[PDB]
Amino acid sequence: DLRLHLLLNTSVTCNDGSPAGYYLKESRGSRRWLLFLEGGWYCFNRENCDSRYDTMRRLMSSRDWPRTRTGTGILSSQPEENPYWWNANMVFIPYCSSDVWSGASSKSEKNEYAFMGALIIQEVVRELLGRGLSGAKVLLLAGSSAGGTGVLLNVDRVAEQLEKLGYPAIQVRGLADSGWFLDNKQYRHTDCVDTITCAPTEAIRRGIRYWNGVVPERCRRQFQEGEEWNCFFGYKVYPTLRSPVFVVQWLFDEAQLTVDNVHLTGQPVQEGLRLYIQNLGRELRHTLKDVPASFAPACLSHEIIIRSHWTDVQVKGTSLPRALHCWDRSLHDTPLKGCPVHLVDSCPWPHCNPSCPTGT
Ligand SMILES: CC(=O)N1CC2(CCC2)c2c(F)cccc21
Ligand SMILES: *[C@@H]1O[C@H](CO)[C@@H](O)[C@H](O)[C@H]1NC(C)=O
Repeated sequence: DLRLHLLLNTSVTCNDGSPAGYYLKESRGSRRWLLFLEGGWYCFNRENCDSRYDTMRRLMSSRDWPRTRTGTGILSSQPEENPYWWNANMVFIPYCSSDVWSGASSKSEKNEYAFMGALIIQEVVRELLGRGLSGAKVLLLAGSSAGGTGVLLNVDRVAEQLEKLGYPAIQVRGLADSGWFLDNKQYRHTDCVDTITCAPTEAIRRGIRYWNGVVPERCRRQFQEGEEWNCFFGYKVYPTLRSPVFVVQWLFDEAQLTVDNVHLTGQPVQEGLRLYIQNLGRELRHTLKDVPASFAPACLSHEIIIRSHWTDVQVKGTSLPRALHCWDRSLHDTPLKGCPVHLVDSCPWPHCNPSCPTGT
């Protein structure tokens, strides 16, 4: 189990002003630290945030958080479940800011909600330094879904923070799971008039203003004022990043398909939708061509790294825990024989890879 710690700096809050926090399981004698960012969509205006507060309140408030959580997948401490980093110091950072981990805005007379995702990460790192993180050799900032995009938005800021605090020896790396989205054409198009019809580009554009969202500096300088939404799209922000980032992305991610207005039921897929889906997988594969550390199976699914059976999926015969281990070796101070780090499926239809999650 990982034990809850509410932030000692109570100015760093979840959406409703309750303190943010983190769950921690220490591993004495390990200098590896895994900080995992939870996902869970986002909200971008008063109405849709109010709705989220009614029925997804744990994503907006710490008032009902349990005092412990069980580490699963890459957060498991059992080598049977986590071949990669079972002995690491484990941190699970709950997502309670609804801002894709980008916000830097407090609740105030002008703001019904606080959007502090970027500051929560910084404050967790700061408070962990006194709990052993000061001795770390590697800090892996990982995350799934909105948390995976949060890795892309925050990994270099964590690196800068540690450098400015006087810890230049801690190697900061990112692991972005299911947070690599395409600003592609939707299969069916709706004008952004409400929440359900608003495409991610426009919803993120509105969110950034509502959250006071922040993006990595080099990406911000490329796209400039009013265009920072571009930095929420992995293929655009990734080339601007300096920290090593391993990208995990299903080629047919269910959240990507949802925002594309694709809803697979059971009837035969006809030609237009068949071509749409195949083109989506091809475009995703294309965006990963120059990403040297990546794991992209041809499956219709969503998230991987904290699932208990995350070890099952393989690309070209290599599992994700193995690929991550090979990534670790590649970052020791030329490719490795039989230890690949770039694993992208080439087959063109969901479940053409036999190791895809069953959905059972
Ligand atoms: C499914 C999808 O296109 N997006 C867009 C975005 C903004 C760039 C990543 C996102 C999140 F930040 C969290 C959940 C879904 C999504
Ligand atoms: C608490 O966090 C805020 C926001 O990041 C920061 O401005 C402030 O200095 C912090 N307070 C302390 C005592 O560290």
